Amino acid sequence: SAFPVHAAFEKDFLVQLVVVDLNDSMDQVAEKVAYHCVNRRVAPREGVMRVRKHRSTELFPRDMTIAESGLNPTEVIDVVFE
Amino acid sequence: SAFPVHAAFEKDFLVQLVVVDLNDSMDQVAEKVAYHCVNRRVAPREGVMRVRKHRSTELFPRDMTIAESGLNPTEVIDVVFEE
Amino acid sequence: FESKKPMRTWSHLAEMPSEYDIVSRKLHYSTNNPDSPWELSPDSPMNLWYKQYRNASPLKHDNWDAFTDPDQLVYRTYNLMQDGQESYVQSLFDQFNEREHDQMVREGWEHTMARCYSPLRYLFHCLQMSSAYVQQMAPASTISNCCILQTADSLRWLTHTAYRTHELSLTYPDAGLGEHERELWEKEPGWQGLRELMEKQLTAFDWGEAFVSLNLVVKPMIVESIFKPLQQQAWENNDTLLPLLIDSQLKDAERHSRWSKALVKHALENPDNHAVIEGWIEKWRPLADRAAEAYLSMLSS
Amino acid sequence: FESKKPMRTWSHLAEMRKKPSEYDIVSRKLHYSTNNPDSPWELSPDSPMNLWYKQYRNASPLKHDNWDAFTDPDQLVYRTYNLMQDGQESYVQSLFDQFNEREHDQMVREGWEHTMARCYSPLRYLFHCLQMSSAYVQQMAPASTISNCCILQTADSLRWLTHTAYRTHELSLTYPDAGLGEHERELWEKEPGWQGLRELMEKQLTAFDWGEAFVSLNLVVKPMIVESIFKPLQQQAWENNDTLLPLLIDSQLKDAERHSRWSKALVKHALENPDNHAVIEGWIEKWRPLADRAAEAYLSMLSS
Amino acid sequence: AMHPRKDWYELTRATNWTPSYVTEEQLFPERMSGHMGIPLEKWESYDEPYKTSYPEYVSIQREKDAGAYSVKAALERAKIYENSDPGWISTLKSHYGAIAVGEYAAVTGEGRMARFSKAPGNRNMATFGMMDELRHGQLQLFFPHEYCKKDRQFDWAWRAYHSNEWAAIAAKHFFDDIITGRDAISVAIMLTFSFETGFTNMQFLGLAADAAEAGDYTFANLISSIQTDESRHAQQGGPALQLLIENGKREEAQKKVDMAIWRAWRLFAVLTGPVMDYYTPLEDRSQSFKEFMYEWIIGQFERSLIDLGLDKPWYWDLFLKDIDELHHSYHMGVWYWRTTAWWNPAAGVTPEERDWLEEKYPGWNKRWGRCWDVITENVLNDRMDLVSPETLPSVCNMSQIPLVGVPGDDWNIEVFSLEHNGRLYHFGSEVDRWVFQQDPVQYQNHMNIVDRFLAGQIQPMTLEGALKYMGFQSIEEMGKDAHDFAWADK
Amino acid sequence: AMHPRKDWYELTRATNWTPSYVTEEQLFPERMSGHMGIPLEKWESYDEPYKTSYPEYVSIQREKDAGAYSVKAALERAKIYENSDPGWISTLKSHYGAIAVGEYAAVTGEGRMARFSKAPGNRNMATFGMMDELRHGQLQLFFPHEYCKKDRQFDWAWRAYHSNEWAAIAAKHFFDDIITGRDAISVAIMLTFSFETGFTNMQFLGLAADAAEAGDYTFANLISSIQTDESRHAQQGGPALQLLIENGKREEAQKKVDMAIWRAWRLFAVLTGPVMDYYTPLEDRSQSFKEFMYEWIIGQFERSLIDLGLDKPWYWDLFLKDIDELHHSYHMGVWYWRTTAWWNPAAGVTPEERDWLEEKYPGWNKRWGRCWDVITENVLNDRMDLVSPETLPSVCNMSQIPLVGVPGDDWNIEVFSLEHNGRLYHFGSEVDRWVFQQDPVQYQNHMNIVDRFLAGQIQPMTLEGALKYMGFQSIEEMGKDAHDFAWADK
Ligand SMILES: [Cl-]
Ligand SMILES: [Fe+3]
Ligand SMILES: [Fe+3]
Ligand SMILES: [Fe+3]
Ligand SMILES: [Fe+3]
Ligand SMILES: [Mg+2]
Ligand SMILES: [Mg+2]
Ligand SMILES: [Mg+2]
Ligand SMILES: [Mg+2]
Ligand SMILES: [Mg+2]
Ligand SMILES: [Mg+2]
Ligand SMILES: [Mg+2]
Ligand SMILES: [Mg+2]
Ligand SMILES: [Mg+2]
Repeated sequence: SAFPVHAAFEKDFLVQLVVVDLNDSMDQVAEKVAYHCVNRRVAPREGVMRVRKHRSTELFPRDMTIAESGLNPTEVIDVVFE
Repeated sequence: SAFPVHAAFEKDFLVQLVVVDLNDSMDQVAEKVAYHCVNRRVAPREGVMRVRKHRSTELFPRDMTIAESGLNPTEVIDVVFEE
Repeated sequence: FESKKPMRTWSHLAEMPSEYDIVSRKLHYSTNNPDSPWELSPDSPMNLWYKQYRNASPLKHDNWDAFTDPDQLVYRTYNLMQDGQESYVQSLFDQFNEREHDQMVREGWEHTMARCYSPLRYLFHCLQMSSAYVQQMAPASTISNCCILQTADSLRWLTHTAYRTHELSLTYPDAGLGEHERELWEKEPGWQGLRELMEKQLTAFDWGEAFVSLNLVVKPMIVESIFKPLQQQAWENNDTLLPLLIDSQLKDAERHSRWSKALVKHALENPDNHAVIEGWIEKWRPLADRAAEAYLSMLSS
Repeated sequence: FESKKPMRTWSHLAEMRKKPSEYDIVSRKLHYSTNNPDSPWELSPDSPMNLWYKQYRNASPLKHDNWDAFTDPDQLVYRTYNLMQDGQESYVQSLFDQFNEREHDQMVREGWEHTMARCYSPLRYLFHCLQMSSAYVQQMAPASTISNCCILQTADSLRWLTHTAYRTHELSLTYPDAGLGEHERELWEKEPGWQGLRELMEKQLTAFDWGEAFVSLNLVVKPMIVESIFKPLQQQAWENNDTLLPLLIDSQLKDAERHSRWSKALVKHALENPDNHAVIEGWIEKWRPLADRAAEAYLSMLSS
Repeated sequence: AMHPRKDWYELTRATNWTPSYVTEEQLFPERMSGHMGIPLEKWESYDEPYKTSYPEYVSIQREKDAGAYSVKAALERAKIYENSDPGWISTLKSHYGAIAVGEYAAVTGEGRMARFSKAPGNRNMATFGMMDELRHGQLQLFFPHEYCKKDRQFDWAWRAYHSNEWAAIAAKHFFDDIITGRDAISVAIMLTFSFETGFTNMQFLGLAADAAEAGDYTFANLISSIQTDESRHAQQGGPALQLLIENGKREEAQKKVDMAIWRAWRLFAVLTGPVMDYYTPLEDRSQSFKEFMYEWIIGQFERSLIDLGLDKPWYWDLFLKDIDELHHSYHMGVWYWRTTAWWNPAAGVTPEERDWLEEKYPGWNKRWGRCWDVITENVLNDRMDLVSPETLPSVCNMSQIPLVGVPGDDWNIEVFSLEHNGRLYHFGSEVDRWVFQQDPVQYQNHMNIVDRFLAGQIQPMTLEGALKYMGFQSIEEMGKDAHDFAWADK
Repeated sequence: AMHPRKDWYELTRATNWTPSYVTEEQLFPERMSGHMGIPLEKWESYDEPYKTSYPEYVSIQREKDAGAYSVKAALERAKIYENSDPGWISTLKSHYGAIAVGEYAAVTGEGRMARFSKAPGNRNMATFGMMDELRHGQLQLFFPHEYCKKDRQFDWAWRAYHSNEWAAIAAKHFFDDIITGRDAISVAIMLTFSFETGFTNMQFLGLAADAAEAGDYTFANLISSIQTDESRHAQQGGPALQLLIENGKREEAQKKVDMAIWRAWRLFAVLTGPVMDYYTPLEDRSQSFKEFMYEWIIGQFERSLIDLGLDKPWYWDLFLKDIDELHHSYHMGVWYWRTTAWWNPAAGVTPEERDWLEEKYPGWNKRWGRCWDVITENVLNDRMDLVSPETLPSVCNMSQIPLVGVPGDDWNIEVFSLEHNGRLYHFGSEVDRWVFQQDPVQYQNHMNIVDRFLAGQIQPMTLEGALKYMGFQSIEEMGKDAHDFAWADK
C-alpha cells in the first residue's frame, strides 16, 4: 500500500519524495515527512504538524487516512504548523 | 710621489692594488695594506708586520722606504707577520 | 560501493591510449539508450528521426565505436596539415598571379573554365552539406570526426573555386565568370547529371546509405571523372595552375577514400553488411555514371 | 650617483621610446665591437683580428655617423623569417613531390637534360659562393641590423644550394647518362661559360672591405644573377617543357627580391652622407664589367 | 598578388539553387530545417556580421592550439592538483564534467545547420562552428585527462554524459533540447544566440579570470583561448532572428528565445551560481553571482533583443526575482546531496562568508541561514547522520533539477503542476511549465529520475540504489564536503 | 614522392673547387681560415655527424619558437619578478647580462667558419650555427626586456657587453678570444668543441632544472628550448680536431683545446660557481659546484678527448685542485665588491649553509669561513663601512678576474708574473701565464681595468671613479646584498 507523495515542509528549502502508506493517518504522514527535515535543515518546534494539499488553505483532519483523503499518488502536499 | 703596489696580506683571500708613497717605510706600507684587510676579512692579530717581495723568503728592513728598496711600480708584495 | 584507485586514462580505455583515442573515442552518448537517443520524450521528432535513420539502419555493427581513422587525425593535427596545404595554395595563387599566368592560357580556355569549372562551387557545397549530414547521423564519434574534417575539406574546395572564379574574371571579364554559374548548374545539360545525383543523394537519410552513396560512389566518381580529366584538359590548354591546385584537392580526396575504405573494412566484420553495401553501390552507381558522362561530354565540347 | 626610475625599454632606446617594436628590442645596437675604435675586440689592440677589423670595417671609405640606425625595411627577426620560409618550403617541397609523382622530368624536350647538366646543376657552386660572401658581409658589417639582413641572406643562399642539390640528384634518376651529380666541379673549373662567373666570385670573395663587399655582392653580383641567370633559365625551361624549374626559380626570386629590398634601404641610409655617392658609384663601376662578362659567357653557354 | 577577401567572399556563399529532381521541401524538410515555410530566396538575405575564410581559419587556429598545448606542457610541474584550493579543484571537476562532451554535442547542432539551413552564409559559418566545437570538445577532454591519475572524479570529464547522474541528466535534457533535438533555425536561435552569445561568452571570460586568481594559468589560458572562438559561430543566431522577424515570424522567434533563455538560466544557476558565491574563496570574489547576472547577462540580453526588434521575455520580472534566490537553494541542495555529485561541494558558510552573503543578499541569514544554522550545529556535534540524506528530492519535469523555494523566515515554495494526457507533471517554476506546454511532444513522455525511481527502474529503491543507477563506480567518486568539514571549526 | 636526405645530401657539400683567378691562400688566408697549411683536398674529409637540411630546419625551429613565446605570454601576469627568491632574481640578472649579447657575438664565430673554413660541411653547418645563435641572442634579449620596467639591473641584459664593468670585460676577453678574435678552425675547436659541447650543454641543462625548482617555468622552458639547438652546431669541433690529428697537427690541436678549456673554466668559476654553491637555496641544492664539475664536465672531457685520440691537458691536476678552491674565493670577492656587479650577490653563509659547505668542502670553515666570520661580525655591528671596499683588487692579465688564493688557516696565494717586451704582467695561475705565452700577439698590449686605472684613464682615481667608468648610471644598478643582510641575524 505504498503511496508516494511530494512533500514540502514548513521553512525547508525544497520538496522531497516521501513514500507513505495508504492507511497512514495525516499525523503519521507528517511524522514521516518531518524525519527528513526537522533537525536536518529545519529547527524543531512545538506545535501540531498538519497536512494540506500544496498551496491550499484547508488542512486534512489529523486522523484522516491517506486512503480516505482524496489525495492521489505523487500529488504535492505541505506539512505545516498550527 | 704615489707608488702602486699589488699586495697580498697574510690570511686574506686576494691581492689588492694599494697606492703607497715613495718615502713610506715598510712599516708604513704594511699599515696601509693592513687598513684594507684587517677587521674586514682578516681577524686582528698582535705582532710586527713585515713586507717582502711576493713568495720571497727575504724580508725588507722595517725602516727601509719604498724608494730605498729598489721595488718597481706594480710589483707584488706580501705583508706577513714577523718571525 | 568499494574503494578503487585512480585510473591512468578514461574508464572506457583503461582495461586495454593515443591523443586520438583520448579525445575522439566513444563520445556519442546518443547511442547508449536505444529507445531514447536524446534526453527528451522517446517520441520527440528528433528521437524518431534518429531511431529510424541511425538505429534502424540495415547497415549493422555491434561496436561502431571501435572504428578508427587510419590517419588518426584530431583537430590539432588536421590544422597543422591543412595550414601547410593552404600555404602551398596561397603561394601558388600569389606567384602565378605575379607572372600573369591567366593571360597565357590557350585561346578560349576561359570559356571552358566558365562552363566546366566555376560551377563546381555548387557541386562542392553539396559535398559539404552531405558530409555534414553523415557527421550528425553516424553511430560513432570516430566516424563523425572523419566526416567533420571532410565537411571542412569540402568548404576548402568551395573556397578555392570562389577565389579562382573571381581571379580569372579579372583577366577575362566577358566570360560570365562569377555571374552565370547558378544558371549553368540549373540548366546546362552537362551539369544536370551531377545536380540530379546530388539532389537525390542529399535526400538519402539513412546514415549508412548516406555514407555509401557519398563516399563510395559520388566522391570516387568526382576524382576519376571530374578532377583528373580537368587536370588533363588544363595541361593541354596551358593552364598550369589548375592541375597544381587540383593536386592539393586530390590529397584531401584520397584521405576521404582512405577512411571510407577503413569504415567498410570495419563494417564487413559483420558478413551481412556485404550485400547491404553492395546493394547501395549498385543503386547509386547509375546516377553517378550519368553524372560523369554528361560532365565529360560538356568538358570535351 | 643619483637615484633613477626604471626604464621601460633598453637605456639606448629609452629616450625616444616607451615600448619599441620586437625588431628594435632584439636587433638594434648589438655590435659592441664598434664601441672602441682602437680595440674592436677585447684583446691586444694589435691582435690579428683587431687589425683586420680596424682595416676592413672601421677604415672603409663608406662612412656614416650612425650605421646602427639602419632598419631592415621588412623588419625581419629570426621568428618571423622562419614563419615565412617554412611556408615557402612547404610550397616548394609540395611541388617537388607532385611533379615527381607525374614523372615530369621524363617529358622535357629532347636535350634539355644536357642543358640542365651544363647550366643548372653547377649553380650549386655559384650559390655556395653567395652563401660564403653573405656570411662575410655579416661578420664585417658595422651594425647588427645590417648583419641580420646578411644572416638571413646567407641562409637563403644555402636554401638555393639545397634546392639545386635535390634537383640535380632527382633529375639524374631519369637521366643517368648526362653527368648530373658527377661533372659539376669540372664544369665550374674548366667550362668557358662558367669562367666569367668563377672569376667574378673568386675576386668578389677576396674583396675584404665591408663596404666594397656589400656593394659588389648585393648591388652588382646578385642583381646580375637575377637578370642574366635566373630569368633566362626560367624562359628556356618553359620553352623546353620544364614546368617545375620556372616555379622553383620564382620562389628563389622572392628571396632575391627581398635581398634587393634591404640592400636598397642600406644604400638610401648610406647616401645621407653625400660623400658615399662617389664611393658606391665607384665600386659599382669597378665591378660591373666583371659581372657583365660573367653574364655574357653564361648566356652563350645556356643557348648553345 | 592576392585579392582581398571582400572581392570573392560572395561567391563562397553563392550556393543556393532551385531544386528540380526533388522538391524544395524534400531537400529542406521543415522538421530538420525550421524554415517556417519561408521560401529559399528570402534566406539569401542572411548576412553573418563576422566573416572569415578557410585559409584564415586553419592558420589562426593552428596558432591558437600551438599556444594552448605548449603552455599545458610547460606547466606540468606546477602540480595544480596538489597546490590548489579544494574549491578550485571542485570547480574544475564540475566544469569539465558538465561541459566537455556537451561541446562535442554542439558539433551536431552546427552540423544540423550546415546541412539543413536555407541560408548559404549560415551553412558556411556552421561548418566553422562544427570545427570550433570539435576543438573545444577535444581540448576539454585532453586537458582533464592529465588528472585522471590523481582523482577518479576527473573520469567524469568523459563519463558524465554517459551516466544517469542527476546533474548530467539536467545537462543532457537542456542540450538535447536546444542543440541536438531541434531543427536548424531553432539551433541558431536557441544555441548560438540565447546560450552562447547570451551566457557562455561572458561565463568563460569570468572563469578564465577566476583561474588566474587560483594560480591555474594552464586553465586560464585554455578557457581564454576557447572564448576567442565563440563569436565566429555564436554570431549565427542574430541574422536568423532578423530574417524571421522581417518575414512575419516575430512571435515564433520570440517564443524560441523565451524558451531558451529560461532553460539556460536554470542550469546556469545550479552549475555556476554555487561556484561564484560559495566555492570560490572569499578574498577572490570580485562580485556576487547576482551582480554578475546583472552586470554581464541581463543587460546584454535586454539590449541585444531590443536591437533585433524583439521584447524582453514575458517572465523577465520572474527572472530578476530568481537571481536573488534560486542558486542559494540549488547550492544548499547540491551540498546536502553532495554524495550524488561527481565533485566535492564547498559549503561556504563560515561566519565571514555568511557576512559577505548577508551584504550581497540582504536577509540571507533569515532565509538560507536558518538551514545552515541547523547543519552547522550538527557538524559541530559530529552528527554526520543528520547531514546525510535518506530520500530523494522531488524533481522538475522540465529542468530535471529539484523543486526548491525560499526557506526560513520567508518560507515560500511553489510547485507548478499539470495534468496532461492522463499524467501528473510537476515543474519548478511557472516558466518551466509554460515551456512544456509550448511543445509538449518534445517532452511529454520523458521520465525524470524520480519518475524512474517510482516506476521501478532503480533497484534497490533506495538512495544507495539510486547512486548505483547514477553511475558511480567507487566510494571515492561520490561528492564529499570540499574541506572535510574544517569550515565548522571556526 | 620525396627522396630521402641520404640520396642527395652529399651534393649540398660538394662545394670545394680549385681556385685559378686568385690563389688558394688568397681565398682562404691562414689568419682567417686557420687551415695550418693543410691543402683544400684534405679538408674534403671533414664529416659532420648530425645532418641537417634547410627545409627541416625552418620547420622545426618554427615550432620551437611557437612554444617558447606562447609560454612567456601566458605567464605574463604570474608576477615572477615579485614572487621569486632574491637568489633566483640575481641568477637571472647575472645570466642575461653575461650571456645574451654574447650569444649574438657567437653569430660572428659561426660566420667566420661559414666563409673561411676549407671544409664544405663546416661551412654549411656554420650557416645553421649563424641562425641558431641569432635565435639565442634574440630570445635572450626579448625575454628579459619585460623586466626593464621593474628593475634597472635588467637593462644590463643589453648593456653589459657595451660596458667596461669588470665581469663584462672578463666575459668579452674570453669570448673575443675564442669566438670573434680567431681563425675559423680555432673557432671550431675553442668555441664548438671546448666551450659549447664541453661546458654550456651541461650548464644550460642544470640551469633549466634550477629554474623549474625556483618556479620560473617561462625561463625553464626558454633555456631548455635553447639547449635543444646546441648539438646542431656544437658538433663542428670534433671533426675538425680529427682532421688536424689525421694530418700531422695533433700537437696544435691539443694546444688549442688546452687553452680553451682553461679559459672557459676561470669564467665559469666566477659566473656559475657562486650561483650553485651560494645563491641557490640550500634546500634546492642537488650537488655542489665541485660535484657538478667532476661528474658532468671533467669526466666527460676525459672520455671525449680519449675518443678523439687526444690527451688530458697538461694542467689537469691543477684543474682538479682549482675546483676545490677557486670559486669560493671568487664568490667572496663578488660579494665583498658587490657594488661593482649589476646583480645582487647572496652571501650564502648562514650557519646551515656553512654546515653544507663544510660537508661538500671539508676544511671550508678553517679557510673562507675565517673571512666570513669577520664580515658577519661587522654586519651584526652595522659596520657598513667595513663591508665595503675602498680599493681595487689586483686583476689577472689573462682572465681579467682578480688574483685570489686560499685564505685563513692554510693561507696560500700565488701570482704568476711575467716580464715581456718591457712590461710586467700578472696572472692568476700557471696556466693563465702559459696561455699568454702561447700567443703573445693576441694579448700583449691589452690593458686590464687596473692597468687603465694606473694609466690615468679613470678619474677620479677611486673605486667610485671606477664605478662610473664601469658604466653604472644610478644607485639602484649597483649590486647589494641579495637579502639586505637578513642572513646575519639568523
Ligand atoms: Cl649592500
Ligand atoms: Fe564551444
Ligand atoms: Fe560555441
Ligand atoms: Fe647559443
Ligand atoms: Fe651555441
Ligand atoms: Mg496504522
Ligand atoms: Mg517507440
Ligand atoms: Mg579494428
Ligand atoms: Mg566579379
Ligand atoms: Mg551507363
Ligand atoms: Mg659608437
Ligand atoms: Mg632612417
Ligand atoms: Mg566520523
Ligand atoms: Mg667602506
